[PDB]
Amino acid sequence: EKSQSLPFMNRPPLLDGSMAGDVGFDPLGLSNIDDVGIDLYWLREAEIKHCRVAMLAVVGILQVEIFGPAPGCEMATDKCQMDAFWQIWGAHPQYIAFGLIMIMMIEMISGIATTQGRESGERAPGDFGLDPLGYGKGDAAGYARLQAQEIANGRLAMFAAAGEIMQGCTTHQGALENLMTALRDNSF
Amino acid sequence: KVDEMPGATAPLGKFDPLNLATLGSESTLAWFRAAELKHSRVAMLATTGYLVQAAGIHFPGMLSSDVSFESLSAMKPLDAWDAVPEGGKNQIYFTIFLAEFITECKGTHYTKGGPLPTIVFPPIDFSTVNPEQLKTRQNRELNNGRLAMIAIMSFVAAANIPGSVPALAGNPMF
Amino acid sequence: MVGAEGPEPIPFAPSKTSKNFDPVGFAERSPEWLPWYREAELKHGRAAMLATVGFVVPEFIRVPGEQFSFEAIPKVIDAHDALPESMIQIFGWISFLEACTFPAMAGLGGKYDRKPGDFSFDPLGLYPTDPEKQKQMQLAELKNGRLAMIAIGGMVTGAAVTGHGFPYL
Amino acid sequence: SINEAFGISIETGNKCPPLGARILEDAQPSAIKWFQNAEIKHGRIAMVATIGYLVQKLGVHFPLYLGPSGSNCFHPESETAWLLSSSTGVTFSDIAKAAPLDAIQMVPVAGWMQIFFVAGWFESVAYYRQWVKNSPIPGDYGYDPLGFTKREGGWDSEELTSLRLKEIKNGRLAMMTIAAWVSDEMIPGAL
Amino acid sequence: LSSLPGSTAPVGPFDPLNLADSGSEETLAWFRASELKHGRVAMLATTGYLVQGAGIHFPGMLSSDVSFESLSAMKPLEAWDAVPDAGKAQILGTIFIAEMITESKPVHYTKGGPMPTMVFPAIDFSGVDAATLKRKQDSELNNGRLAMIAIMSFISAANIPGSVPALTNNPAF
Amino acid sequence: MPERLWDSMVDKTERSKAVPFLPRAVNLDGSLPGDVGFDPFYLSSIPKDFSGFIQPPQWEEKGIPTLYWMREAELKHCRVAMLAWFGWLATDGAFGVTLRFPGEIYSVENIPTAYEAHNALVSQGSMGFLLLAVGFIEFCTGAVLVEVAKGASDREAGDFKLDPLSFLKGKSEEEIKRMKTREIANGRLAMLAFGGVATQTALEGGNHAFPYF
Ligand code: CLA
Ligand code: CLA
Ligand code: CLA
Ligand code: CLA
Ligand code: CLA
Ligand code: CLA
Ligand code: CLA
Ligand code: KC1
Repeated sequence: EKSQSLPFMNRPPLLDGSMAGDVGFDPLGLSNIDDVGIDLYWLREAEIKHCRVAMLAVVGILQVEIFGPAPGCEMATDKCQMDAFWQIWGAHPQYIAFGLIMIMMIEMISGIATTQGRESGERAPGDFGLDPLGYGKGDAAGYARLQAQEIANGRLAMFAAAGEIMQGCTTHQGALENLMTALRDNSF
Repeated sequence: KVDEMPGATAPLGKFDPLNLATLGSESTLAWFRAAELKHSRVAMLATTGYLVQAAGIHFPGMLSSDVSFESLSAMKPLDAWDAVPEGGKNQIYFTIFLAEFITECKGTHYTKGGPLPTIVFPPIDFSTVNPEQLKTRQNRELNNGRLAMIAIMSFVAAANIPGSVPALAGNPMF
Repeated sequence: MVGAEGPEPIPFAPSKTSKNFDPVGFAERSPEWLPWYREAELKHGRAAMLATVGFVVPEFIRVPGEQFSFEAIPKVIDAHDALPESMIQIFGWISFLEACTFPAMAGLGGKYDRKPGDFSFDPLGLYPTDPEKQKQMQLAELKNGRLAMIAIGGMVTGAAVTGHGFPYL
Repeated sequence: SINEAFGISIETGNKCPPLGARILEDAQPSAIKWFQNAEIKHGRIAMVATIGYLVQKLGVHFPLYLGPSGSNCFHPESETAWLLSSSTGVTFSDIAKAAPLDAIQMVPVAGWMQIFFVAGWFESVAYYRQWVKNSPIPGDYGYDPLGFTKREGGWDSEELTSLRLKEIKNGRLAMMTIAAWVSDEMIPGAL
Repeated sequence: LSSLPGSTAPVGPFDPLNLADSGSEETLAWFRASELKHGRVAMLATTGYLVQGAGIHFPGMLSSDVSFESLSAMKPLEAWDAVPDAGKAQILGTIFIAEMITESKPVHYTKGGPMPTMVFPAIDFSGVDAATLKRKQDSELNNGRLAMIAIMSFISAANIPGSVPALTNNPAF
Repeated sequence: MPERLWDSMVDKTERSKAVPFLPRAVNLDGSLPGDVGFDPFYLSSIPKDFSGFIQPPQWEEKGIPTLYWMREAELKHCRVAMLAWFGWLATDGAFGVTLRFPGEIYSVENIPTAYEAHNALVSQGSMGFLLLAVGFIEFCTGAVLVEVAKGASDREAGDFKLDPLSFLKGKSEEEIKRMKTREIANGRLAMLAFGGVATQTALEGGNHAFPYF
């Protein structure tokens, strides 16, 4: 049986289309890793966390570069968010350190939930029970569509958040005016 | 196939002293009949187009914005082609090309078991469906075209070498 | 095997005949080197035959380039040292042709059935079909090839001592 | 085997001349196939070489126009000079002015590279259809635009063996002819 | 083949190089849709050069600083250059949605499905009398075949003068 | 004095078809499309597993045939050089239009010939992005050679399933082999053709522009 994404390659044996974004795209065989505290559960939890962090980072850039910083943080004034971080750190550094320790407690608890959820079987990877509106209660076909839409928007936002870091740390302008610069440079 | 085709007349029955009909295949003879007929139809328009341009009759009144029809009626018709504008000769060479491109690409080519080239535009072709009357008519197209092939070679042997024909070369047009 | 007939007497040695001519005796001292010796004799023979034509033809006609002219190089004997960029391209493409014969040189014994000197090279088909004059066709290549091995030493030193044209003085 | 090949005929008494026979008694059937092919091909260029000399010793350069002032065989001068090479400036009228042997020296180096490339294509089709596809007819290069070779078929018919012998012989005439016509361009030896 | 639309009276089916059998049936179906899209683009391109080359232009302002007065003053092939960069971004964006929608039909035209139909406004054209749609598909392709020669002649006349004899002293070229 | 490796490399019964005085290599069978028996240095008969360059032999016991590795490398050399010789000439205006990207980094006033385009865009940064984009495809397509070396895959060499216009959908095996031979033959010519253009412009005689002589 061949991979859908790479039809010249065989299907990776631990990927069977059960997870949401599974089209058999593992050419390096990384889903077969089972040694240094890392397996398919750990990589799926890492993918989903990289999905959700990058999804929030993209709209977190596009909120400030369109509507400005939040009130109490009007000292930013820079569209480059890699530089606007250091103006908030320059004036109100305690709230960033408030969030970074609040993340530190959340992430250390999530690291226990990952390794206890792997040893047992009562936790899907990336699952925290955070469904307060309750989309997962009915229409399992429509709930698997939301599981696939999270992965599809999250895999796209991974490139976008990594790009906005890198083309913010190299052009020092901001994402949306990097976009206008590219539009006038490559117009035909 | 040379027995079953037109061109056989009463003075010379099947005139082929070099036996070039049976030299190749039937596609070689079908190329030869398509080349005798195409040389016939060009030379028939050539013999007519030399005589009605040596008679002085012409179209009114201006061929181009700079070149009149009457300025080409004064010179000989073999030198009138040198004074046709380059944009006009390109118009002629395009419609001749587009007729030769169509007749060799209309289906079931003449070198195969197909018909000889017909009228490109407009496509009617005026042919009699009676095979006893049509066979004589295309026997008439060939030897009228055979005589016109000798005739236009006599018109260029009178316009290049002075003399070479008794009933011409005394005429300021031929 | 094919080169040992005669009568062809040895000059400056009036008693010896060239039939089975081997005074040092390489055939009995080392018979396993004999297919290597025939391959080496033919390669010495075929290179010396083109060297003889190549030493007398640029005396009269030259290739139309103007660094090969008579005004550029009148003598053939200094053309090797005067056209260095012309020699590397001869040396480079022979080096390619010689490198494709190393697996044939590595199997010159009883490895595979290639006769020494046989490169399967007969595009014009001039090798005869009957076998008894194939041997004299092989003998003609050896006798003309041995002669050009002698002659190219006489041609070069005949032109190095006496700078002159073709025959010599 | 050479004295029972195709190209022998009545004009040497139905046997091949002995010095030309002497090179090919003890030779392979590929040897007589090679020399038959090189005879026809040398006859093939030499036949084109005559008409290429007849329009060069005359002034029948481009453009061709059988009327007067049209650079035909009767009146060989032109009025248009159709510009063989625009970047050089040379026309077809300049070629017909100098000489038969000066004509090839006005053609630019890129002009011969267009000719030698499609001749290089053609000699590759000629080698494939004759030697790789080992055709039993010497010189049969698969080129028959009008389909003469579909005659009976095939090659074992009177019309093609007569045409094969007429081709070699008219190439045999033109081989000495261009050698004699370029002789008078080189040296007075019209004996 | 002849049962396909584009085969017509003078040369039908016209394929001297036998390009229809160079691939499979899905290759020919890609060749048909590409001929149909090259035709529709060039018919808009031949007319867009003929209309803007005369002086027919919209009244008013194209943008805040570019009117239609200045773009009609130029020959059309460089009139695209003075269109604003937000103007080509609007044009290329709707073509991107148009190319994405006609590709994402449930059966691909390479696999026998429908060729690109209208996106906005999305008039249905299914049951429009297959005999009349057969003749009108031939006139779509034949007018496409002629306009592709026409726009290639207009660009060739605009840069190499005298390439076409009918457009030598034309001031739009 | 040991048994010579010469015997395991050559056929010793058959001759090479392209070089008739040499014996045929053991792996050259005439099954591959461009096969005319041409291997005078016997590089198809090298007993090394060359997929060790991608995943080492110490990782697990695997082995790819040398002819499979060489054809996969020949086809990649063919397809790169066909695009590269075309890409060198199209950005130099050899086909009339000097094809450039709409950006002014790639304009002819910034980069005059394709000879100067490598060093100008390593410094700018376009070549570094190409090495990321190519290296992503090479990590995702080069791992099938490990799958072939383990005996798990029946993939032919250079045989991704990339026929987007489906020229070989319903075709027979001798016309697929003809089409695979035309890829190999045009690829082998374009490899020598790229060798011509990259070297003739690199001489101190010059002519960085077309026709590069
Ligand atoms: C040049 C064009 C041309 C062509 C292609 C043909 C072809 C044919 N003719 Mg026609 N013919 C022609 C001109 C031509 N003819 C002219 C001008 C005359 C009047 C003299 C005739 C009188 C004639 C008669 C009475 C008959 C034919 C017949 C035929 C058919 C017999 C097969 C054959 O032998 O082919 C010929 C092969 C060719 C390659 C064409 C000949 C071209 C030669 C080889 C070039 C050299 C000629 C040479 C320069 C002399 C010309 C001098 C010039 C200055 C006047 C064939 C279809 C026969 C027929 O139709 O049977 C049903 C038949 O009975 N022809
Ligand atoms: C990757 C995510 C991310 C990061 C690192 C930042 C970082 C920043 N934002 Mg941005 N922002 C984000 C997403 C993000 N934002 C999103 C999703 C939006 C809405 C679209 C915004 C809208 C926004 C506005 C309007 C402004 C900022 C501003 C800022 C800067 C100061 C704010 C601060 O330090 O709060 C301190 C941190 C906290 C108060 C708490 C953080 C959240 C905690 C950790 C809960 C997280 C829960 C998690 C999301 C889900 C549950 C996890 C687990 C149970 C599974 C800082 C650099 C301000 C600025 O200065 O711009 C220059 C500003 O005006 N942000
Ligand atoms: C053999 C081919 C031929 C060629 C190359 C020429 C070339 C020329 N002709 Mg001539 N001409 C010809 C034959 C030819 N003619 C024939 C057959 C006739 C009788 C109709 C004429 C009657 C004619 C007149 C009255 C005039 C010219 C003129 C000219 C000159 C320029 C204008 C033009 O091309 O219109 C020429 C028009 C044609 C060639 C149309 C014939 C071709 C058609 C499209 C195909 C068949 C149509 C149809 C069946 C009816 C006519 C055929 C038949 C009844 C004769 C140019 C030198 C002009 C000139 O300057 O004279 C000195 C001019 O005033 N021609
Ligand atoms: C160079 C072109 C060429 C070639 C390859 C051949 C080849 C052949 N001819 Mg042909 N032949 C030729 C030209 C050629 N001939 C010419 C110009 C004539 C006079 C019309 C003939 C007349 C002729 C007849 C009557 C016969 C042949 C036959 C043959 C075949 C038997 C071998 C032989 O007799 O020739 C041997 C070929 C050579 C010796 C090639 C070398 C050519 C010269 C000697 C090289 C040296 C040239 C020198 C440096 C300078 C030029 C001087 C020169 C112009 C005098 C062979 C296929 C016989 C046949 O067809 O049997 C089937 C036969 O009966 N030939
Ligand atoms: C975008 C270009 C394009 C494409 C993809 C097609 C495709 C097709 N044509 Mg169409 N055609 C075109 C342009 C095109 N055509 C133009 C401009 C004309 C007017 C000359 C025609 C006239 C025409 C006719 C009369 C017929 C077709 C037919 C066909 C079908 C033939 C089967 C085939 O496989 O050919 C594949 C074709 C290609 C792959 C074309 C690609 C371009 C080639 C490879 C190079 C061309 C360069 C060219 C020499 C430059 C000239 C410049 C130009 C301005 C003159 C196929 C769907 C037949 C049909 O519709 O049957 C259903 C049919 O009867 N065509
Ligand atoms: C004088 C000429 C004239 C013509 C030819 C028409 C013809 C038409 N009008 Mg009428 N109309 C006229 C005068 C005319 N009208 C006048 C003078 C007024 C002002 C009083 C109107 C006001 C009017 C209204 C309010 C409506 C029409 C509609 C129609 C269409 C009815 C048939 C149909 O549904 O086809 C199918 C429709 C078409 C072929 C038109 C295609 C339109 C394209 C796709 C663009 C759509 C743009 C639109 C604003 C999009 C809005 C939604 C979008 C934002 C999501 C028909 C095309 C109706 C219509 O089009 O509904 C479907 C309609 O609702 N007309
Ligand atoms: C071997 C192939 C090859 C390579 C290495 C290059 C290299 C280059 N090109 Mg050229 N080019 C090529 C072929 C190639 N070209 C071809 C075939 C064309 C069409 C004729 C072009 C058309 C072209 C233009 C118009 C221009 C260049 C330019 C350049 C330079 C910068 C491009 C860049 O960095 O943007 C990055 C490029 C991309 C991101 C494109 C996507 C590349 C993909 C990811 C490569 C792999 C996909 C491959 C095609 C198929 C994968 C097969 C696999 C799945 C098995 C660079 C030297 C520019 C220049 O500076 O000229 C002086 C320029 O203006 N190229
Ligand atoms: C039906 C479409 C059509 C139009 C609209 C049209 C128009 C003009 N043609 Mg005509 N024409 C054909 C058709 C058409 N022509 C066809 C099918 C043929 C081949 C049978 C043909 C032959 C010639 C020749 C020999 C000459 C020629 C000319 C002109 C010129 C008038 C003077 C001018 O304004 O320049 C105008 C614009 C003369 C010329 O172009 O001189 C440079 C000229 O010498 N044409």
